[PDB]
Amino acid sequence: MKRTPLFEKHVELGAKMVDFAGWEMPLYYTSIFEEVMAVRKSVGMFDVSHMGEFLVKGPEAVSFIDFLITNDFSSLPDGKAIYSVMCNENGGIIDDLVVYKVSPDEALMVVNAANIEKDFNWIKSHSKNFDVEVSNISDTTALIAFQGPKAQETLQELVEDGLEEIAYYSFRKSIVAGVETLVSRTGYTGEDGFELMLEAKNAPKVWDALMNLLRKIDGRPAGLGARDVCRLEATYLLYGQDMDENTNPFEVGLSWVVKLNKDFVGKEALLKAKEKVERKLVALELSGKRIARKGYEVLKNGERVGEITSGNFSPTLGKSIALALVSKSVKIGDQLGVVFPGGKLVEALVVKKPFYRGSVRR
Ligand SMILES: Nc1nc2c(c(=O)[nH]1)N[C@@H](CNc1ccc(C(=O)N[C@@H](CCC(=O)O)C(=O)O)cc1)CN2
Repeated sequence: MKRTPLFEKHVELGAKMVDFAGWEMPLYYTSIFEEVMAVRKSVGMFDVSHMGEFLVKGPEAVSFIDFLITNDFSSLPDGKAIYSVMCNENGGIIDDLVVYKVSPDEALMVVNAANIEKDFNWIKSHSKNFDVEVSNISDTTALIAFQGPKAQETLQELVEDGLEEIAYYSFRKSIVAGVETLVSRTGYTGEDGFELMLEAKNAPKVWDALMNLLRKIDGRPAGLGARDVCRLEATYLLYGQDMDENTNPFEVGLSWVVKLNKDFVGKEALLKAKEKVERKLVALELSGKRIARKGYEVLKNGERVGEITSGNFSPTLGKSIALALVSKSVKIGDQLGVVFPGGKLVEALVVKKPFYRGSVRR
């Protein structure tokens, strides 16, 4: 498996490893529940260096990104980031990501681990008519997510500039524990928090410095297990599970990141699509302690209406929760059925999204 520059720290911390997207990563250190609670109560530090970072440099950096992503990057001002999706010619979703508008001549794209290759190949094969140079800097870049309601007050004493001045989905180059670091007020938890992008070689010392602070305010380093529970609770999508090239943004509740008034790949296909939105992604709350897995059929009074995309147990709500891609006719309040292995039916209630929202801003 692949190992991030923090692998050794995770091993010395006694974490249980799991194979995620080809990477040897920590599922949890102590326990998934405990780590989710650190995120929900104080702060949870995540090693997310398995994700990829692409660099776009050149006079037409803005318009290139604007051509590739569904969201409006052309209007973003320096130091602003934007969550978006990338579609193919048919409106299918290649990946979801975050792009940073450093300046008119430079942007940073951060994508999902399992899609680094596919994304980079797709991005590079579309640079031809743009005055830009695209490069993958993943191999030497690390990324750390410091999430939690106490994240800011805790991280601050190691950062040279005022964190308070960084607005939600905004970033700024700064020094953290003595090293050049891009600090953005972003996250995948639904709580307030930050993401620290830095040179892989400096990851160990930044992580060690931060760990010293965590023990002091009762925080915890957190694994992918907690990362998955927190994002599902926050109701953020997971590419490959809740969406893929066989779903368009409209079917998975991401219409808001699609601006049809500008030009981009998949635009024409999306115009037609939005006129016929037949599927939707709904939030379910199941009876029992069993966890639904992707692919389980979802029924309504005996008739199939879709399938599970993501499942997990929410300690915050104390319920088995899940996301499901179902027919347009499914409504909030419906009593559905999830078929578990062996035809075992499990009741589920369609509830309003998102399941939970913490201290995350804006
Ligand atoms: N760097 C960064 N980049 C990433 C991820 C990350 O983990 N951090 N993970 C993948 C993308 N997944 C998401 C999904 C949702 C959000 C998110 O934050 N959503 C808010 C956005 C609000 C807004 O833009 O105003 C919401 O309410 O829907 C962030 C990353 C790929 N790139």
